[PDB]
Amino acid sequence: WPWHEASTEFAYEDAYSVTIRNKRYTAEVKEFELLGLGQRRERVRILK
Amino acid sequence: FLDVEPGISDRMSATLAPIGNTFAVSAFVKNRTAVYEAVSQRGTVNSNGAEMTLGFPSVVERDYALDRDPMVAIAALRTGIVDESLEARASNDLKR
Amino acid sequence: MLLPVVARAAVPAIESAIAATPGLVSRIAAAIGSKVSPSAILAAVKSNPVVAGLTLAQIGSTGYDAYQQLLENHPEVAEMLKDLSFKADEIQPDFIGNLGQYREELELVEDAARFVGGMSNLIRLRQALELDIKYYGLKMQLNDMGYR
Amino acid sequence: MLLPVVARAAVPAIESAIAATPGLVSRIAAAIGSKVSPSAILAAVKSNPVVAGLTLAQIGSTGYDAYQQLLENHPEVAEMLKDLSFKADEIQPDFIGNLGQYREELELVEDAARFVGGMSNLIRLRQALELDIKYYGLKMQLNDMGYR
Amino acid sequence: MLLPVVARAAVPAIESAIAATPGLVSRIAAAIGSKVSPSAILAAVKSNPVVAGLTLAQIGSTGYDAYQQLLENHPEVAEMLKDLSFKADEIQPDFIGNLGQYREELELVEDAARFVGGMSNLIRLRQALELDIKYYGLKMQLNDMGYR
Amino acid sequence: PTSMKALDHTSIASVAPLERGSVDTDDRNSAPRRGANFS
Amino acid sequence: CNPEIWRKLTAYITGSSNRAIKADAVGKVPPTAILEQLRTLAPSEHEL
Repeated sequence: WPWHEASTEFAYEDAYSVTIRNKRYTAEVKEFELLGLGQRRERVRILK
Repeated sequence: FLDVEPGISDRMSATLAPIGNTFAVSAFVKNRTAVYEAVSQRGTVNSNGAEMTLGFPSVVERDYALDRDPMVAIAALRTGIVDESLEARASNDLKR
Repeated sequence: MLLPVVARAAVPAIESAIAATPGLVSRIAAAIGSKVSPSAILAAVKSNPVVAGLTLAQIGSTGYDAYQQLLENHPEVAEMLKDLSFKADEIQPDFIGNLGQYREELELVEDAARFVGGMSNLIRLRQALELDIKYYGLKMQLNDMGYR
Repeated sequence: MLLPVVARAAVPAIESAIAATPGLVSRIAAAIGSKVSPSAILAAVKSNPVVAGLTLAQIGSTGYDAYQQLLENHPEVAEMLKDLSFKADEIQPDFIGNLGQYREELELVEDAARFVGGMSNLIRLRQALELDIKYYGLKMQLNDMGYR
Repeated sequence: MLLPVVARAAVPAIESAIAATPGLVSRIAAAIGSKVSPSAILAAVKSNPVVAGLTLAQIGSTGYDAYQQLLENHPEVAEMLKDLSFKADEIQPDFIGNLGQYREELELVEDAARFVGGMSNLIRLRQALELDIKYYGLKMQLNDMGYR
Repeated sequence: PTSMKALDHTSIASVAPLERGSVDTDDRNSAPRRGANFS
Repeated sequence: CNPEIWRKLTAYITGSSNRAIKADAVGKVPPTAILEQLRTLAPSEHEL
């Protein structure tokens, strides 16, 4: 059936930032590194 | 073809299984009644009598499924009438 | 406080503007409301980045690069400077209301409409606030005598 | 020791201000506490970045770029430099009584703000009610013709 | 050898200083230990960054930017160049006896600091007690209105 | 990105010692001491 | 010998001045908070 609109893509970007000893440190993060997936991929989709 | 993927499904399910025990619907209305019992401290002859609140996730879910805002029919339940600026299928999905 | 990276480009620009012309005193007195001395408004710019964005938006000779730099550096002042940077475009005499000039005003009207409800509801509330004070007293006295 | 990146911007500006006027030299010698000679106060500037920031605050025309670049590259000096750099912003005799009269007004402003949304929503709604009625008629005409 | 980023700013600096005055050539030939010809000292500068920093220390007006740029690009030369370029300051005769009168009093300052908190906390407390009383009234009035 | 600036400006409930001292000593480092000469 | 204090800082740490609390709607307040308001209600100069 039309699977397309009853699901969305699977992608998320975020960042953490903290000032330690008056030095600002920033760590970016993607969606696949949190699942422990080595290969990044666009072909997955999550049902809503 | 839609190929199912285990692993990722199990990770998301294992995260959601503690979240479902701490966002139960029967533990929101007790907070509602505790808040409204605490802040009243009066007799309800005044303040325009009693008031009623009602929340229907089976309607919010259908608006999410149809990619509609759940907070546009709720704004229309006060005054009853709908707006003719939108199209015919939007008017139908609002009126149903 | 103000960011030093944008302050190094923002302070000498308005300093050169004040040294070029003294006619901006009425502008910085009416738009900001600060004290009339040139040191108090400069301290106000150095203290408040919203006041800094107002002083970069009040002129367009040399401060446009500093205004875009402050817009790229501090995104939280963007909507507030967009709100305070509003001049009601008077009229274009033709029929075609192109979105090169009127898009902000029609978007602002439609944002107020998304708040209120119907377009006729917005016009009705506009008129009800336009009305005289005495109609409120008339409605109150009819509701006091026992009618509703 | 002061960084070379700060020193390149700090030392020739101080030297240029001293060559422009020597009346600032006794002023900064009394403010910092060094010998009155330019060589001695320059040794103090090169030795201590707190003294460098104090000198770049005492000379105010040309030292703003060097002051903000020192504030960029030495972030740890900022609190102590702000503690040492303090002047009493002089208060007006009528300010507290003039302030006490506005409680009647600010409470109404904040209550209307809570009813509308944010202060940005209140400013945009006030601009929408201040905007002309021709725009309401024009947007009704576009909605009748089909433009949402 | 010497980095070209350093050399492009150092070589025309030393050559322009020689073209401005020739009496510094014998001075840097005696200080570094090269032949008194400008080709020899310039080849020494291009060959050795320690010799380059010694020349850029012997000429001081037109060579400060090049010296600080060499100090940026060559971190390994800094301690050796500071050890070679060292002149002991002269001491006043009365300095240590004048310092011995203050031991009774820096101890008083430290005993105040151990009670108050930081040295910065002592400075800010002394400023707050030196501050005018209308600011205390303004604090009490803003808390009286319901602002914190 | 999710901002944490509103969550950042907090305060910890301060509570006094029984004995004072050791206040400004937070960030100090003297040089390492040497050993005696050996023979 | 003061009855107002033992009412005010039970109103704070129970959340209700006049009405009873049910056995299920029981929350948690850390002792640092009750110390910080006890400092205001019953003042002294000795933390101990």
